[PDB]
Amino acid sequence: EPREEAGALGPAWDESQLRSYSFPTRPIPRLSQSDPRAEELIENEEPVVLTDTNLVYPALKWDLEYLQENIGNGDFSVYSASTHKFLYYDEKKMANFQNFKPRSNREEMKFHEFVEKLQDIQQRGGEERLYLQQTLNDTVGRKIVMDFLGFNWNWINKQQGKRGWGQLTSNLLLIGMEGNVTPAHYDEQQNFFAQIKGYKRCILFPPDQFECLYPYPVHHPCDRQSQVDFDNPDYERFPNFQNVVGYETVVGPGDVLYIPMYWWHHIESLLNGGITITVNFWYKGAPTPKRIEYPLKAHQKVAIMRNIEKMLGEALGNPQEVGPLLNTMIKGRYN
Amino acid sequence: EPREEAGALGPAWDESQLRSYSFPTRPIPRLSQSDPRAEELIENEEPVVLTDTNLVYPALKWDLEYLQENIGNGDFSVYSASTHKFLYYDEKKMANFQNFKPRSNREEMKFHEFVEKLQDIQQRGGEERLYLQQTLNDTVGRKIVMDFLGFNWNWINKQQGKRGWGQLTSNLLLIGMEGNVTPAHYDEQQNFFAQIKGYKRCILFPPDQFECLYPYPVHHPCDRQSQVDFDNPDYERFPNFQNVVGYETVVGPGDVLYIPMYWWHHIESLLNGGITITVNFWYKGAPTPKRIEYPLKAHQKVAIMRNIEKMLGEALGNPQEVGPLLNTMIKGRYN
Ligand SMILES: O=C(O)C(=O)c1cccc(O)c1
Ligand SMILES: O=C(O)C(=O)c1cccc(O)c1
Ligand SMILES: [Fe+2]
Ligand SMILES: [Fe+2]
Repeated sequence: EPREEAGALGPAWDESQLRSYSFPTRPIPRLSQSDPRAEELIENEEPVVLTDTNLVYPALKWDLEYLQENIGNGDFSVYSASTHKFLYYDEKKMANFQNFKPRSNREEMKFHEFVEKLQDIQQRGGEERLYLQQTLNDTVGRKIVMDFLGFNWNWINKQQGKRGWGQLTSNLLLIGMEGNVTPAHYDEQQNFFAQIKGYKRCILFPPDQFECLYPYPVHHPCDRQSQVDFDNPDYERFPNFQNVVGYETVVGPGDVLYIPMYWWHHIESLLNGGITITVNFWYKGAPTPKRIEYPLKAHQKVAIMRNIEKMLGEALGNPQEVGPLLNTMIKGRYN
Repeated sequence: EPREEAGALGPAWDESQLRSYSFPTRPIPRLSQSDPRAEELIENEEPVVLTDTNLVYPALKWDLEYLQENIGNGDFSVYSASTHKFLYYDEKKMANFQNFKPRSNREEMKFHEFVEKLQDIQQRGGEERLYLQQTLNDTVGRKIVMDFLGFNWNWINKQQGKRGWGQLTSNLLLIGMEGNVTPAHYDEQQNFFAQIKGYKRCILFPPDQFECLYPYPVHHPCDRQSQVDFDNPDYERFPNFQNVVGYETVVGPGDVLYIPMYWWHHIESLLNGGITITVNFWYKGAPTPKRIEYPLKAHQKVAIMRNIEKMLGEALGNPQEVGPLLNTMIKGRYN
C-alpha cells in the first residue's frame, strides 16, 4: 500500500516489485517513536516500524561511492547465489552432514572488488547475485567512525535499559542487490533493523507458527531456516504451511523495524529497486524470570525444543542418531 | 518342549496349556548354576534359567494351607480382573489422566479371605480372577521367617557382589490363579524370579525391541506396559509388532529365571495347571561407568527417552502438553 515521498517525487515503490506467495499477511503498524502504543508493542515483543528515531541519520548519505572512499581496505564477507534465494550455512556444523555441499558460499574481499563485481554483473544480465554482510568494527575509516558515532545511541541505550535486555552483541552492515531474498528464519536475539538505502520487504511470522514452517534440525547447518521453499511449497511434506499467516511491511530510508527474538523473518530487496543498504543491532534478551508463568510462551517451548535436540546430540555421541531416537520415542505413543 | 518329572510322574505340562500368539520365540537356555556359560549370560545381561541354585529350597513346601497357617494376620495386597489379563496402575499417576477409570483394582485383605475368595470362584466357573502380590517383611509368622532365613543367601549375595549391583530393593511373594497373564512390561531393576509352586510361562523380549512394543507414555499410569494386546494386536497402530521375536521358557519348582533390567516380560500361569507361587528378588543395577562407550546400549537409550519425557513434563508444567510438543518437534523435520 505504497508511501508517497516528500516533495511530490511520486510513489517510492509499486506492487509489481513484490514477489507473490501463497499465504495472506496483515500490515505491521508504522508508528512514531514517541507513541506509547509503539512502546507497548516492543515491551510485549511484537513487531513495530518506528518512522522517526533518527537511529542511523548520518548513514542516510551512504551509497557505494561514499562507502568505497571511506570504509578502508578491510576484508568484507560477501555471500553468493546463482538464484535470488540465499542459503546460509554454519560452517562448523559441516562436519556433521557428509552428504552435503555448499550452494551459497562466503567469499572474502576488499570493498572495491565487490563494487566491481556488482557492476560487472549488472552489465551482463546476471542472475548471479551477491550480499555483503559484515560486522562494523574499528578497522573502518575516519569518516565512517564519525557517522557511526552520530547514530542515536541515547534512544537505543534507553530501549536496552527499559526492556531489560543484555549487551549489544553485533552490528552488521548489509548491502544487497535488488531481487535478493533472505529466506524465513529466526534469530535468538532482539533486533532493530535500521534501513538506510533502498526498499526491503519484511514478512514476519510469530513464534507459535513453528509447526507451519518446519525448520531444519538443530545440528543441520541450516539450523533455524525454514525448509519450505516459498516459491514452490511442498504441501505433501509441509502440510501446515497452508495455515501460515504473516505480518508484513516495506521499510525504506529512516525506518527502523523491531524484529522480536524468535520471530520468523523473510527479507526481500524489492525487484528493480536498486542496491539496498541496512544496518542491524542485535541484543541478548532479558533473562528469564524467577517467577515462572504457566503455560509457557511459544518462544520458551521453542527454546526447550532446541535444548532437547542439542543434549540428545551429545548424549548419543552422534547427531545422526537423534532422528531415529526421536521417532521411536513418539510413534504409536504420542500419536 | 515339556520336562518329565523324576519318579516317572509323566510330563509336567503339555502345549495345550499354552496360549497362542502371533510371533515366533526361541528358548531361554536352562543351565546349571555351576556352568560358566550361565555366568557369562548373567554378566552380559541376557536371560538364563538356573535349574539347581536351591535359592528358595525351604519354600518348596509352601502351599495355601501351610501358608494360611503360618503367615500371620497381615494385610495382603490382592489385585483383580474380569479377564485373564491384568493391568497395573500407578495410583500416583492418576491425578494426570482425567479420562480414566481403574479396570484391575487393588483390594487389601487378610490371607484366609483370599483363600476363600479363591476357592469360592473355583466353585462358580468364574472368569473373575485374583493375583496376590505382596512384599515379604517382618509381620510374617515364625515358621515363614525360618523358611526365608534358609533361602540361599550365599549364592545370591555372591551374584550381587560379582555383578556390582546395588541393594536388594524388594522381595515379593506372588500367588496366581491358573490362566492369569501379566502382560508385557519392563522393570528398571535386575531380577531373579524364583519359582516355587506350579508352572509359569515367560516370554521375554530384549531392550532393542522397544519400537515393536509401544509402551504407554511415561506419565500414563500404565507406564512401562506394552499398549499392544497380545490376543488381538492392532497392526494399524502398532505396525512394528509384526517384527517382534521373543525368548521363552516354562519354569516350575526350583527353577530360577534371570530377567535382566529393561528386558520386556510377559508372564502367564499355565491353563488348567493350578495355583502358582513365585518369589522375586529385585536389585538396583550397577552404576554407569566413567568410561562411556559409543554407541550406547538399547537400555541406555531407553533410559534417556524416559528422562526426556519426565523433564518435559516438569518444564511444561503439565504432562498433557508433552505429546503436542514432541510431535511439533519431529514432523517434517525428523521424518
Ligand atoms: O536482521 C536479521 O535478522 C536479518 O536476517 C537480515 C537483515 C538485513 C538484511 C537481510 O537480508 C537479513
Ligand atoms: O518379576 C517381575 O518383574 C514380574 O513382573 C512378575 C513376577 C511373578 C509373577 C508375575 O505375574 C510377574
Ligand atoms: Fe535474521
Ligand atoms: Fe515385572
